[PDB]
Amino acid sequence: AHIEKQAGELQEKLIAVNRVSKTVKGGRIFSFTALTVVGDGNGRVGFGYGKAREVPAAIQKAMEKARRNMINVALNNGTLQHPVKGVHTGSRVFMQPASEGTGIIAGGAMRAVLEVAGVHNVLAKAYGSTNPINVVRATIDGLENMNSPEMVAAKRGKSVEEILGK
Amino acid sequence: MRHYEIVFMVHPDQSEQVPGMIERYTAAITGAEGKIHRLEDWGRRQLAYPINKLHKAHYVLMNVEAPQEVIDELETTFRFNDAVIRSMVMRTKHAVTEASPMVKAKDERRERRDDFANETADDAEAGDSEEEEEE
Amino acid sequence: PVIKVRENEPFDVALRRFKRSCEKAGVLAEVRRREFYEKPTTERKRAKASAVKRHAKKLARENARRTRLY
Amino acid sequence: AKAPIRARKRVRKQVSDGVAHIHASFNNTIVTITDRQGNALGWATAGGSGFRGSRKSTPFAAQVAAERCADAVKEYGIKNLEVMVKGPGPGRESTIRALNAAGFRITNITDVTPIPHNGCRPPKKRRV
Amino acid sequence: ATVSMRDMLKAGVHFGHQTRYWNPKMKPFIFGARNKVHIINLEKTVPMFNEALAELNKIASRKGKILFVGTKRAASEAVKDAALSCDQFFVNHRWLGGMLTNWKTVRQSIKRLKDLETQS
Amino acid sequence: SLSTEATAKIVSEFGRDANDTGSTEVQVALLTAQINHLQGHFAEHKKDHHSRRGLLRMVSQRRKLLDYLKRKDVARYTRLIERLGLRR
Amino acid sequence: ARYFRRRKFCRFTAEGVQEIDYKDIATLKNYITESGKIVPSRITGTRAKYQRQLARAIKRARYLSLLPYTDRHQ
RNA sequence: CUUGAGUCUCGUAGAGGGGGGUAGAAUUCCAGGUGUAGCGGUGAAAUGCGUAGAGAUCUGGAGGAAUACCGGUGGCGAAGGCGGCCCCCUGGACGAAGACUGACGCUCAGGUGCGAAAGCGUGGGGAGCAAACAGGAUUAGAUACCCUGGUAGUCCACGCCGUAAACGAUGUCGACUUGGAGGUUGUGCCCUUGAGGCGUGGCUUCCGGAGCUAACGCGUUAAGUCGACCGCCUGGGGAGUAC
RNA sequence: AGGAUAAGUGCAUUAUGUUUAUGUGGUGAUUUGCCCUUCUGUAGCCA
Repeated sequence: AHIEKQAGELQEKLIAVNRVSKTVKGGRIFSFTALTVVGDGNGRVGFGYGKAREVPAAIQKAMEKARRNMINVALNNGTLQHPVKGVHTGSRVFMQPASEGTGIIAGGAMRAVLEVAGVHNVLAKAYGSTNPINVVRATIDGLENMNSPEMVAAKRGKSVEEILGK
Repeated sequence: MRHYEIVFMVHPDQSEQVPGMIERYTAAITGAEGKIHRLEDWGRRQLAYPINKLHKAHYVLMNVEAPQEVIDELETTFRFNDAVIRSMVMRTKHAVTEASPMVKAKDERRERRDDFANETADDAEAGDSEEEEEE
Repeated sequence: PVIKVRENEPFDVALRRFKRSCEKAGVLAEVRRREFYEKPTTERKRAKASAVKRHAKKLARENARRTRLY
Repeated sequence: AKAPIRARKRVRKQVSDGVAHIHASFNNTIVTITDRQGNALGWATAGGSGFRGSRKSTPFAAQVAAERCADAVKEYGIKNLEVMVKGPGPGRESTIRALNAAGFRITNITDVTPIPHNGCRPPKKRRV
Repeated sequence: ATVSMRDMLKAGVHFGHQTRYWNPKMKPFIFGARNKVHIINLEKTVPMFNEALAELNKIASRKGKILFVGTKRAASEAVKDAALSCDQFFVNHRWLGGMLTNWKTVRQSIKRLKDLETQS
Repeated sequence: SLSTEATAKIVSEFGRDANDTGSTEVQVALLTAQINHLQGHFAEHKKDHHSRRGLLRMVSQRRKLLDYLKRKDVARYTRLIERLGLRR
Repeated sequence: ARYFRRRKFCRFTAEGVQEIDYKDIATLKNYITESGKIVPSRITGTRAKYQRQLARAIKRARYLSLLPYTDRHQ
């Protein structure tokens, strides 16, 4: 269904896992939940929360929901250089234009999420729901173009077709 | 300038009053910047309900044009008139004081739905054989 | 209700299943309750509104066959 | 089914003809047969026939009221009939069915329903 | 390659049958109603159709096999006429939307059909 | 509403005497003339508020066009406001 | 050949037939059932024009004793 | 200057306001005539009414709010607001040609002005319905439920802080952005001749694309892209009350 | 209703019905992640 960036070989960064219930006679819930962010170890889009009858299916649901069945805004190369704010399904991440590479600091499990996402180069504060199941959206709302490549000639990139169109 | 297609009906015993009232309305219209487009008297007619008893009344369609000033003077007279049992008068927005698809239905009313009396000699004086007389 | 003219010289019926002028057709939708001035316009006047569902019913029969959900 | 009434067979005003009136409500029907120039020749009701509740307005309760009056008015000796119906209350045909079993020819169902030109504001009673 | 333009006109001259209502997002290729029936612009569709029929030609040397999808209780006979081969595959009446990603199941039911078809 | 014959007095007397209705001096004179028809009505009962909303439009605008007129030609301005007894 | 614009007797079936009027019993009566009374717009199949005006014209008429307003005359 | 706005006659729709006019029907009532026992109420019922002749019904009068139906996703107003229909006065909108001025614009602290309803000061009106109050009926009780009587009220006119769930639960107006169609209306072109098609506006509404939302949903009358300026908010309970 | 020619035809408690008494508070077996297949399930392409 939903198409994503390039990768070669994938890392199943499971950041969190949980269990749901509402057990009763006839129709019931008894499954497990799992949360994974999928990437290549530098920068890729993809985030999936899924659930199933047991722990093996729970994780396979989650890895499918990252890679398909999910709306994302795209990335190019494993680095950011279009730092801007945004909103996707209430979740707000703000990034002011500053240095690339160095300055990276974010608490709890989030510094590890940012390394597979490609936006550990430029980053600033989060607002809206502050839970690690929904704020991993960094490379989506915090990137409002479909490519943000590492050559600074990116701002001449669309220009070279526009003045040839003149 | 404004058009008021005024139609009214009058009680039988009172129908004598109408030939005079219309001729006082025509001289105030033609005397001050309006027109009588057609002035049709319809004769005596069968009601669909007896008003003030008796199941017949006598109908007149005046087909008036008059300015805002003039129509204001005819209408305060007509509204406090006593011979009229009831009236309905229409607006300048798509008014039809000239030619209608009630041409057949008027002839019918005089022809077939009338009652022949002394009040009804007066019905022919009401819009065709006009004499100045009453209010 | 029976309405003033509907059958050719009555028999043992009165044929009230058949004809009506306009005898309450905008003014009554709820019984055992007080009347209002502005409310009737959306509360009581649903005659057009109930025609949308009669149209849908002649529509949904064909579509159930094409889907073969019949 | 019935309660006391006039006779089927004797003589009173000897009129030969009448008009009948059915006053139909949500709870009762009043059926009163009258003279054709305007004077009552007999009456019944569905409650005076031994019905109560919602059942007092059903078509079979409207029937037995109508067959009750229709018996009585033969002492005044009707032979032909015309009918008025006046209400939105149930079984406006079942009362006619009884008048024709009393031997009458039914001559128009002339609607003169008692509905006003809106009239008065109706009882608060219930909440919907 | 005027040959694509003949077929578009030859097909297009049924002038519609449906009411004067149309999909807003198709508006460019739609000519004005004649008495409450929709009429496509016939000339404005003839430049599109020639671009399409050359692109289909280029993939013929890439081609594996073709799959006619969108079949339903009125469109099937029109797909029957299109295929003229088993180099190109179709169904007659209905189609179950999606096969491409749950191929795992789909190949497992093809093996159940042909085993039990040979026993029968 | 404004008669044709009240409009004809106003056109002849103020602005240019061939069908000028749009110039600021004459536009004032028209609005004034509909105020006068409205003040004839308000000698009846005094719940005539759905027309008063409309009076307030006509007054305010008339007053805007007099602010424009005193920024321009001073003869037109002192004549107009004094000859029609405006700003009350 | 010929045309007519914003006037009577052409478009629809005719624009001089139930324009706005009420003084004729017959234009109203094409649209009145045998009990002497107005029926729904589905029944009457009046042009859109003819109905927004027929809503005023049937009341005008009833009130001028052209139609029997009431149930003792229906 | 018009590219923004403002204006004149012509043409078109409507329950906008204020004051005039006007028809008919139930309940209610009186009278005369006829005629006999229940009527009413309800899921069943008693309370109530009635043998002093009730109920129903014929004829005629009465009296006052209301005005069914066409009536509808309709239409009008400044939001709330406005319902028989018309006139008289008059506001506001909606089209279109001739002609006219030329930023006279936008927003709006302050501000004056303005009521859905009841409340309400004084006046008119009170037929029906109805808070209370009475009494039934309901029931682990019955102030709630459901009923009957029944008074103020409801109903009008002007007036008082305009109160609120004062509405698109959505500030104003204005520019810009794929449309399609219903209801319904000015008007250009067609055998106006199919509530019809095409040219071009109009309000009012369904549907849905780019976009916007947490979700429903919105989407050319935005909840899109925006623009200026104003109003207002910064967790709950307590409190929209206190001071 | 001009006309009842039972014409002008399109529905029937005018569909939106529902007194039917009530019973304190919190907690709970598909698991320590001390987590089976990611496998063309992404423009390259893999368990």
